Parts: sequence; structure tokens; C-alpha cells
Amino acid sequence: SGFRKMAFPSGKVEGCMVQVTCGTTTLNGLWLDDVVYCPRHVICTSEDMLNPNYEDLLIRKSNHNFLVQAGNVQLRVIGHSMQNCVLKLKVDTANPKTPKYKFVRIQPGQTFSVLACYNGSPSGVYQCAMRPNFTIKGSFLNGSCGSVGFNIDYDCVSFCYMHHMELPTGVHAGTDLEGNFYGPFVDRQTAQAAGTDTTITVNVLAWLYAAVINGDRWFLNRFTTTLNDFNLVAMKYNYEPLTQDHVDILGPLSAQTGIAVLDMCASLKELLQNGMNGRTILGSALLEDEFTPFDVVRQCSGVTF
Amino acid sequence: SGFRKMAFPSGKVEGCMVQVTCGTTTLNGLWLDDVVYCPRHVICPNYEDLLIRKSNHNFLVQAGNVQLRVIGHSMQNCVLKLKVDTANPKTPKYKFVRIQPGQTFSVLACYNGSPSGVYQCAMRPNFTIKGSFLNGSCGSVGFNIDYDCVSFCYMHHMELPTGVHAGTDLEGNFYGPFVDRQTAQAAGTDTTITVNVLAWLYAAVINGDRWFLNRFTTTLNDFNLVAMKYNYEPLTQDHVDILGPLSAQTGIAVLDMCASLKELLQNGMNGRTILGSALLEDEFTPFDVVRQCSGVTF
Ligand SMILES: CNC(=O)CN1C[C@@H](C(=O)Nc2cncc3cc(S(C)(=O)=O)ccc23)c2cc(Cl)ccc2C1=O
Ligand SMILES: CNC(=O)CN1C[C@@H](C(=O)Nc2cncc3cc(S(C)(=O)=O)ccc23)c2cc(Cl)ccc2C1=O
Ligand SMILES: [Cl-]
Repeated sequence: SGFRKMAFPSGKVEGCMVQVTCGTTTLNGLWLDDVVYCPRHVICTSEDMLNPNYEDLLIRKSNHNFLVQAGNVQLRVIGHSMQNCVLKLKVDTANPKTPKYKFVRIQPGQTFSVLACYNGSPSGVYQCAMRPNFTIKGSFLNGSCGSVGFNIDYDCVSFCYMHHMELPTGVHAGTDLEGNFYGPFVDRQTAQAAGTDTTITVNVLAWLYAAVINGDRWFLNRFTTTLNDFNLVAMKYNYEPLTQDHVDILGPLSAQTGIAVLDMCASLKELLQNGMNGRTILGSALLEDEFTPFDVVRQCSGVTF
Repeated sequence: SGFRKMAFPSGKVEGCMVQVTCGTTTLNGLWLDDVVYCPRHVICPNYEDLLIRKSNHNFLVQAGNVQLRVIGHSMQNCVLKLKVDTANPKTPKYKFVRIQPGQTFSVLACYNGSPSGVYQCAMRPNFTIKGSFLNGSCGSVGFNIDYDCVSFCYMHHMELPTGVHAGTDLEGNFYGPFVDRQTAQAAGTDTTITVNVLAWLYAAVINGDRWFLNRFTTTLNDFNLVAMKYNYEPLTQDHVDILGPLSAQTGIAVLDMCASLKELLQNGMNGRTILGSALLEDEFTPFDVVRQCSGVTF
């Protein structure tokens, strides 16, 4: 029993965090095998940030301009290349603490753990979701650039996010581990804004199934809905459209609790109309959308209360 | 910017988790130096009588794919200490500390000696923790990190009928009036950790959330009467002194912020949220707020 926002154990990722310094800029790098991956803006000055030509800035750098520090040991850079918005520094030592890993690009609504670091040193771990507007509501300060997001399903670490910037509204933007940004963002200090955000509907539904598993049913009703009528109502509350894929994905939770997806959609509809009326669901007075159908199955039991 | 419930990096603790099996019972153990610490109910009650019948080979300790050889055993309160033949090479710098209600810590939840997740939580005033635990989680541990030293403060033992959790410090002393047995036990009525709600209101002001601030101030005596009416823990002069740095950083006196909390209790949020919450959050200490709004590393 119980339902917490839970992050993956960060140990396998802590053993990969290094500090990358290029001139006056210092940020974090991810050391896997004999390569250190970090944001390419480490080669920029704050001036360059408005309209930087990364190819022109990089061609003027030599291997010895990059200082890579792994704990108290200095790593020797023996090569460098750029892949999209990520800089790849070939080092002379392979990381002995390199875990089994994959680079994965995630879709909006997917969750992951973030290991926030400063000066190549991990400070904290938290769980978050890729928002529909491609931003993450993280907790990052200056020096956090290069911190990574990951999932550890089985003994393999799937790296999905590398932190690059904070937007004017306080939300965060970054890339996959191949340097491709999530969202229409650029690694420039230019006027950029996050688009209007929406609630991840499939995740709120998953969280309502987690509440039923933990013995709470006060929000259920005797009604059902069509998929289209659900979306006509949900769109008015800034909720993402629920697709047939989402319905199929909620199948196992529907079978475990005996509550059809469209009947759970009717409870959601009524919750949006009525609010909670002094009640909470899983200790929350808001409808939670940062737990996927997969997270709920992982954290909750197989026997409903 | 941003404010998340943040746990300490779990790496130093992951390297200490082992699986302990005794007969049919399987739970988690903490391997530090040449000793494995685990709940004494793994032998299940008259514990000294159950223990005297057991021999070293009855205990199966597994560290990853390696079997550890038990060469001795003793009991300390509600914790079983299994002397093993191998000292843990991944043993970090550590201390066993007992925490007070209101203090927070990270929990590394494990099943079969394998860490599955990490979360942050607080020791409630009623000595329970609102954790996320399933069967097999017994022996999971709670900790904080101070520089490079891990301070172990909690070991999981049981789930109460309301779904909340009970456990001990690493010396086997329970937090709360609980016993390690399946008997009629219930968590007492809980209260809100006032100093923590105040700390979280200062974190909101730091992140640019000031709609709840007012021109009023109050006295500690007047505020404590309001706190008693809403099931909030009494605010002490120590709590006020502890909030000093946050008061200085934001320019808002502690009794000035108390008057805001007083108005939130009597009138609600009115459709508004603070740090993305429609409830007053009490699981961030004044220290957690300063650490997260500064960037302290380990
Ligand atoms: C909020 N940012 C700024 O004012 C300046 N700025 C610097 C940099 C950037 O965003 N770094 C940061 C990353 N993560 C959290 C950050 C929190 C802060 S703070 C003190 O807590 O506001 C400051 C900076 C952060 C950057 C990188 C790129 Cl690729 C593109 C643009 C920029 C940029 O605009
Ligand atoms: C709710 N528990 C029970 O019905 C039986 N029970 C077993 C055991 C105990 O509490 N273990 C558990 C610990 N943490 C989470 C647990 C979640 C669950 S569940 C399937 O997800 O409901 C079950 C058991 C859990 C225990 C240990 C001691 Cl020292 C004293 C008493 C007991 C005890 O009463
Ligand atoms: Cl995905």
C-alpha cells in the first residue's frame, strides 16, 4: 500500500557523471565507455549565446582546450566531434563503471528520473514527465546543464534526456542523447517560449486506476461515455485528446480493477465538472498526470483492495 | 527554477543492499563492513527463544549473485545482526542516527535485495511514514547524506491497517508506540508539520509565488492557538530561529509568514495553487528548502 512519486535508483548514473570545462564555462558530462557526452554550448561564451555558429566555434578548439574531470582524476581528451546539439569528447580512459545502456528518444507523456548535478557532482534525484509542450517541469539551477534523465527497466539504463536550458517561465528544455531537441527549441539565448501546456489524460486515467487499486472509489459513477464525447469535454479543460492507443494501453488496468476505460473516462468527466469537494485522491487535491500506465503497474500490487 | 520532492542520490546505499532468507521468509538486509543488519522478524513471538534454535547456516545471505557465509549472529532490540565472512568492499562512510518527527529522509525501496526505487519522505508527528511499500520491502532503509557520509536513520518493518508504515532506527528501536508482530496496532491521529509548511511557503516566495503574502504580522501565542485548531504541530521559538536564514533571504519575518499561513487556514486557496499544489505541503524541512535553492552536491 501507498503511492509515491518514485525515481529509479541513481547509482548506475552517478558512476557516469563528470565535470566538463571549456574556458570559463563549466557544466556536466556523461562518461560512457571512452566518450563524454555534454551540451555543445559548453564552447560558447554568454555573448555567443545570441547567434552562435557552433561549427565555427568548434573548429577553433583543440583537444587540450577541454578539461574533463572524473572525481579527483583528470581525463585526457584525445578527440572531439559534434552530433546535433551534443558535443562528444573522446577520452583516453574507458569508464570502468559504465553500465549496460541504450539511448532512447521518448514521447510526450513518458516519465523518467532526473539526476541533477553541479560540477560533475550529483546533488539529487527526482521523477518527472516530458510535457505535451516538450518541456519538463524540473528543478534546476545554473551549472545543472548536462544533467540527465533516464529509466532503468531491468539492469539496463535507458538515457532519454540531457538538460540544456531554462525557459522564461521557469520550465526546462533539453535533448535526447543524440543531440536532438525535444520541442521547437534551439540552444540560443533568443526569445523562445514554451507553448500552452495540456494535461496528460492517459496518465490521469492511470492514476485513477492506481487509486482504485489502493481502495478508493468515491469518484466512480454509474455512467459511461463514447470516446468522442469524452474528448469534446476534456478538450474544454485543456486535457490532451485520448486516442484509441491510450485506451488499448489502459487495458490491463481495466481488467485488473473491473472498470472499463470509458467508464473510468466518465468518472474523469465528472471530476472535471465537480472538483474534489474537500476530498483527495492518493493524497492529492489535484488530478495527477506524471504517472504513466506502466509506472502504475510497476509500483502497485497485482491484487486490488 | 522549479521545486521537486528530491531524494539523495542512492548509489552509496545500493552497494549495501543484500537479500536475507531464513526458512520461508525473505526480506532485505544492509551489509556494512562484515555485518548484515535486517529486521529480526525474518526468523518468524519470543524472539530470543526463536533465535537460540537457529544456527548460522539457517540464514542465507545473498549479495547480487554471490552467497555470503554467515559466521555469527546477535540481536539488538528489533534488528538482527548477521556477522558475515566478507567485509563489504562498497561500504561507504556511515553513521547510525535517530531522527525526530518532522525530519525528512530518502528511502531506497528493495525487494529480494534488489533496489527498485527511491523516494523522499518525512517522519510524521505520529511516528509513521507515508511510504510506498509492498510485501518483500521489509529491511528497506531510509537515509540522508552529509557531504560523503551516509546517515542511516530508518529500517522498514511493517505496514499498518491504514496503509502507512512503521519501522526502527538502525539500532532496532521503533519510531512510535509500535511492536514487531501481527497484533491490533493503529497509527495515532496525525498532525501537520508547521515549520515545514512555513519553509515551503518561503520556497514559493523564492520561486516568485507571493499571492498569499499580506501586510500583517502576528505573535507566536496567537498563531499557536490557530495551529491547535487546524491540527498543526505547535510552532516553537526553535522553529522560528531555524527559519531565520529564509526570513533574511526573502525579507519576510517568520511571524509575518505565520499571518499568511493563518489566513490560508481560515480561508483556503480560492482556486489558486502554491508550487503546483492545492494543499499546504509539509514534507520539506527548512534545510531541504535551502539545499534545493542553492545546489549542494555529494
Ligand atoms: C534562465 N536562463 C537564463 O536566464 C540564461 N540562459 C543561460 C543558459 C540556461 O538557461 N541555463 C540554465 C539551465 N537550467 C537551469 C537554469 C536556472 C537558472 S536560475 C539562476 O535558477 O534562473 C539559470 C540558468 C539555468 C542557456 C542555455 C541555452 Cl542552451 C540557451 C539559453 C540559455 C539562457 O537563456
Ligand atoms: C499489512 N500487513 C499484513 O497484513 C501482515 N503483516 C506482515 C508484515 C508487514 O506488515 N509487511 C509489510 C511491510 N510493508 C508493506 C506491506 C504491504 C503489504 S500489501 C500486500 O501491499 O498490502 C503487505 C505487507 C507489508 C508484518 C511485519 C511486522 Cl514486524 C508486524 C506485522 C506485520 C503484519 O501484520
Ligand atoms: Cl516513450
